[PDB]
This record gives sequence, C-alpha cells and structure tokens, in this order.
Amino acid sequence: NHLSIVTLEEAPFVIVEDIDPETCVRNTVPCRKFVKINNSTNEGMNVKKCCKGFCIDILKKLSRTVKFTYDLYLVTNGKHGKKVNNVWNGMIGEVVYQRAVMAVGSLTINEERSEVVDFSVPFVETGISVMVSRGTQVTGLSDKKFQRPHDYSPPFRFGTVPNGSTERNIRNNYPYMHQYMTKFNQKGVEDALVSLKTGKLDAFIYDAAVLNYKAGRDEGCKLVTIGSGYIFATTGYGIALQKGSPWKRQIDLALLQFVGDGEMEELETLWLTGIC
Amino acid sequence: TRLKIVTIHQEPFVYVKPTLSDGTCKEEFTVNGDPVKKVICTGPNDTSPGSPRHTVPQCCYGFCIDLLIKLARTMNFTYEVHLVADGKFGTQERVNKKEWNGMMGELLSGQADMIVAPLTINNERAQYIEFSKPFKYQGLTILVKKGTRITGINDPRLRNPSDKFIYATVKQSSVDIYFRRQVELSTMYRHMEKHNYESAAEAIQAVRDNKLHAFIWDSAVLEFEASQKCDLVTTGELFFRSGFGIGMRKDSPWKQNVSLSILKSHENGFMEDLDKTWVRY
Ligand SMILES: CCN(Cc1cc(=O)n2c3c(sc2n1)CCC3)c1ccc(F)cc1
Ligand SMILES: N[C@@H](CCC(=O)O)C(=O)O
Repeated sequence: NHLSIVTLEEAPFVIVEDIDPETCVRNTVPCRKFVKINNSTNEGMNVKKCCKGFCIDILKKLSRTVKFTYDLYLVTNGKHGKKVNNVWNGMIGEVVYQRAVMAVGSLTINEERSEVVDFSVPFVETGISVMVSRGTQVTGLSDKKFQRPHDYSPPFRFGTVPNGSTERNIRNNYPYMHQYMTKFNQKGVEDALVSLKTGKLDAFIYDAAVLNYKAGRDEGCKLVTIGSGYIFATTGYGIALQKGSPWKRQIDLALLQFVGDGEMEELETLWLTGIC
Repeated sequence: TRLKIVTIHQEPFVYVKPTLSDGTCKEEFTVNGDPVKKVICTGPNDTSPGSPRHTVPQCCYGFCIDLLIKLARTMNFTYEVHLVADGKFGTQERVNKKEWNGMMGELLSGQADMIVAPLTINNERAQYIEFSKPFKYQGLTILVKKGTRITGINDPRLRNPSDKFIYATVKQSSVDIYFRRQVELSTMYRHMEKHNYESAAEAIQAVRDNKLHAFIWDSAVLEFEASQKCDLVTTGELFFRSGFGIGMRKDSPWKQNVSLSILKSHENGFMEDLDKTWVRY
C-alpha cells in the first residue's frame, strides 16, 4: 500500500514550491522532480520539492480514508497526456506504462484516455471554455468567427495551449478551425492571458475549470468566459488508475463520500473562489 | 441477449403516454421538424400504494429514450423497456436484513439489466451497482408557487419548521437518502418524512394546488417544470450538486462500452443536442 503517484503543476489544482531551509511544512506534501544534469547526458537528480493545492488536499483525504501512503512525483515526459506515434506520454503515459499506480491533478476525462486507463468518478466539472475581453461578441465554439475565420477582415485571432484534451477535441470536431488556430498556439495559460490583455489575441480556448478560476481572479474583471461561463464538451477531472486497478472501487466511493458530506464544497471554497 | 431496461416517468427525461387504440405510438415532431423517437414501454396504470398493479403497453420518449436508442445502436444490442413496478428510483431500507426498492431493487434482482433514467449517482448506490460516467450534471433546488418567499436552503421556514409551512421531497429517492444521511439536515428530514410524495408529478401538482408550500427536487426537472408552468418558480441556486448516470450490475459486460459511448456523446455535441431538444427551451 505504498503507491507511486504522478502529478503535474497547474495552479490552483497542483502548486509546486521550493523546500524549506529542509522538509515540507504547513498544507504541503513532499513531491519530487527528476532534473537533468545537462543535455549531453541521461544523468539527473530527483529534486525534493513541496506540493499543495485543490488536488493535493483530495490526495491527502484519499490517503487517509482509503489507507495508503505514497511517493508523489512530477511528470517530466510531456504534460497531461498525448498519444504520439501510438505511444502515450505525460501523466496518462506514466499510468499506462505502470510507472505510477495513479495520476492526480487537473487531468481531463476523455474517450481516448478511457480506452487505456480507468478513471475515477469526476471530482470537478470541466470541458472547454472561451476566454475573451469583456464585451466580445461570440455565440460559442459554433460562432462563424471560429468556424470560418477567413470570412472576416481582419480574421479573429484565437488559440489554445496545444497537446492537451482541448486541442484533441478541436482537431476531432472542427478541422478547419484547428489548422487555422495552430499559428496562435500559446506556450501556457500565463502567456495566453498576457496575449489577451495586450490585444495580441482575441480569444483563448482552454480547460473550463482553469479558465473559470482565472476569470474569477482577473485584475479589473476584464477577462471573462463566454455565455456566462458556458462549458462545451462537458467532462470532468478524474484520478487516472491502471486498467483493472484494485484501488478504483475505494477511491470512487471515497470521492462520492467527500461530495456527499460537504468535504468537496469546503475544498472549492478554500481553493477555487474568486472576487469576479 | 435482449436487454431488459427499466425506466421511470420523469419529464423531460421520460415522457409516458397511452398507446393509440391500435397499440402504436402517436407520430410527433420536434420544433426542428425531426420525428420524435418513441418506444413501447410496459408498465402499471396509476394506482394507490398497496393495490394490485395491472401492466399495459405505454409509449415512452424523451432525453433518456433518445440516449437509450443511441447506446443500443453504438453497442449493437436489442432491448425491451419497462416502467419500474413500484414507481420509485430506489433506496435501501431495513426490513437485520436490508433491501433495495425501486429501479435499484429491480436491477439487483435481475428484473432489469440496465437502468436508463435520471438516476442520481451517490455513494449508497455505488456500493451495490456500477454507474456509467455521468450524462447530465445538475443538483438540488426548491420549487414554490410564484409569490412564496423563500431565500433557499437556509430559510428559517425550512431550518426551524412548523405545520404552517409544509415542504417535502419524493419518497424512496436520492433526495430522501441525502437528507437522511446529512445529520446537519436532520431537522429538515424529520419534517419531510411526514409529507413526502409518491412521485415528482404528485408533488408538483400539490405545489400548484397550495397543498405543498415547497418541493425539494432535481434542478434539471424543476427548472424544466418552472419554464412550462409560469405559476411555479425555483428559489435560489443549487444547494447541492449531483450527476445522473446509467445503472448496471457490477458484473455487466456492457459497463466499459456504456461509459465510452457517453464520453463520445459529450465530446461530439450529441449530448448537448439532446439537452437543447428536451431539457432547455
Ligand atoms: C455531465 C457532465 N459531466 C460533469 C460532471 C458530472 C458530475 O456528476 N460531477 C460530479 C462532481 S464534478 C461533476 N462533473 C461532483 C459531484 C458529481 C461529466 C461527464 C462525463 C465525465 F466523464 C465527467 C463529468
Ligand atoms: N486538463 C487538460 C489540459 C488542458 C487543456 O488542454 O485544456 C488535459 O487533461 O489534457
């Protein structure tokens, strides 16, 4: 019952901090990250860091109720999970290839991942949202500005952070929109928000739970999600486990217990509320 | 390998109507001009508790019937639909022995192979059956007659009750389970257990008839009801959030493919289209 668990940093779900001057204190848990010595070697060191956040508090509650201990580590081969040349990388890959018993974080449940890992019941609703400057007129993902962007002079400028569940959905559903958007790929959420705030981007398409958190914390309440926080292709965040995992039954029941007794609502108040 | 599906009457998820004289279903069309898909569902006629039940073919349609048709097409199974004999969703009651009633009991006894209905996923039921990934996310809210003043779940008329302001839910439902388990709601639970209704339709009617001052139920059902019956309104937001899933026995060979089909339908807009067709407007 000592389990290898993988995570990925994505505030406020998983937040990574440097260790004290030399253990993890307060509401943090130890988490390690493999860091290369240089680029001409495979040699590296596990660096001891500290992790906290909404998903970490869920892990702490699961560890206590389900009765397991764990060795938490940060994924270094990709991010959430993408199938590249039929091989899964990121958190999904760590679980698929049995390096981790489970993956905890801002991990989106989708059909293709569910074919290779089992997911727990969802603990947070997510999907796709559209972030814009307040007042921008867009009807949703079906808006002609997104579907047929060159029908506008100048064309609407919009992008996502590639290789995650959002880009996969756009590629599957809207082929033209997808090939158009790639020139607007953002390195991460922080870069995308700066691009929107400075008028270099008109819309940012990304994970609903993250966008709704970011809109709620925006300085001047300038950036909002369209349709008053509308969520397209609704899914949720789930704990990924190996297919046929003996831990799935107890994890599912504990998550449903936390929702039922108000423990989940208490975590949302602690980590996900915003002024906007 | 013909699946027995159990359902329950619950607009807009499951509409239940009499068949025509010839035993077929009335041909109907949506606002889009598309034909309404209907299935024959056998069930008892409305009767008082403790009475013999007489089973007759009826017509079934709605969000959950469209969902069943899509699952049957994708997974290549045939089926027969029946309405839950006792008219209930399902709770576990003490008889040392404990037994499940409603659709829960039917599935566990093999009378049904799948529950296709607005069935709330909760810890109590998941201990005994397998739920698919959710097909709808919603929660609990309160229905009142327009003019009734309630702030919500924290209203003193709810938290400190008397025989002057009557509120209730549906018997042997997930709401009944929620209020019974949560000790913080025990004052509310004790008031409700005196006035709970046999069905959501009876409770909604009682609110209209001024027999019930507040009805505590599923927001996906109450908001649809309020949007049609303009003499009724929901009060506040959701005080609790929950999802609906498909119910199957833990050893079902269809469990993985049910959830994959549900995920595919969320991702390609099919579920959003069903929601727009039935639950919105
Ligand atoms: C129906 C859309 N939905 C959102 C959803 C559904 C849902 O019951 N819950 C619950 C959470 S958070 C959540 N989000 C806390 C209480 C129950 C979804 C669909 C497919 C999935 F695989 C995952 C989620
Ligand atoms: N949560 C997403 C990452 C962000 C996104 O692509 O929207 C996933 O698990 O892939």
